[PDB]
Amino acid sequence: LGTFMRADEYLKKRA
Amino acid sequence: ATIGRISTGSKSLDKLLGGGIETQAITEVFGEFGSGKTQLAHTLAVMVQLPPEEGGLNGSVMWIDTENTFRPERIREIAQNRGLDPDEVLKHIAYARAFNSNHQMLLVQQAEDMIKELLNTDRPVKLLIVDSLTSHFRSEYIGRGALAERQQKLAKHLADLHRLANLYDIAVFVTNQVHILAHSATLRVYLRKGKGGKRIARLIDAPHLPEGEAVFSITEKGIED
Repeated sequence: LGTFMRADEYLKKRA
Repeated sequence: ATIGRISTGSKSLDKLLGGGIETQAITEVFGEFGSGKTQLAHTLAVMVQLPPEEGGLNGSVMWIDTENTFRPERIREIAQNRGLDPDEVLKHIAYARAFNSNHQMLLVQQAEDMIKELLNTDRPVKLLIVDSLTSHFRSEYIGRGALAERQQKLAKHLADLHRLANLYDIAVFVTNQVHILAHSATLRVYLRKGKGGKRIARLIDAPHLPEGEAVFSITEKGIED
């Protein structure tokens, strides 16, 4: 979150 | 190097743009809340991944938010409705949220590392989105004499973005919420609401524009005519 992440992993993180 | 052009999803808007948004350029879209800016950013993040006969560049995406704007499910929807695998499209978008304007500047440096990594693969970065590009600069540099420093810092950030666009053959796409302040994008596009739920686009200060306005809708495919 302080740096880039792949959007599929981001979706999972936010869930 | 040849300029690439990414379709917006709207033939009307693509025509206004001379075929699509250009690599080796910064395109700025600006307008009021609800004018379509974020929807255009989400659509481009899908379109750039298409092959060129579908308006894309077989490209990867990097996305810097300043506010909480990016919606992975909206990407999935747009992709699914255009005949793509929604989850595969997500694997080709790298996302970061800028905490403040200084972090935003660092993120651009980090973006260069991924751009270099992917450059000679079959899915090089072809689109770098910065949403609400000025929002932190406007909140942090405020008050008497802040104009000079704010605009100087912005100019540097924009120079860094121009360098990435030109050095790595990327389209840089930035959005801003509503002169007299300086602007440094290659191309500025004003968006507004029209009748019947449409959005209207106009090029600002682009005399090599064949004159006109584009009209488009926001749908389950993102942006289309």
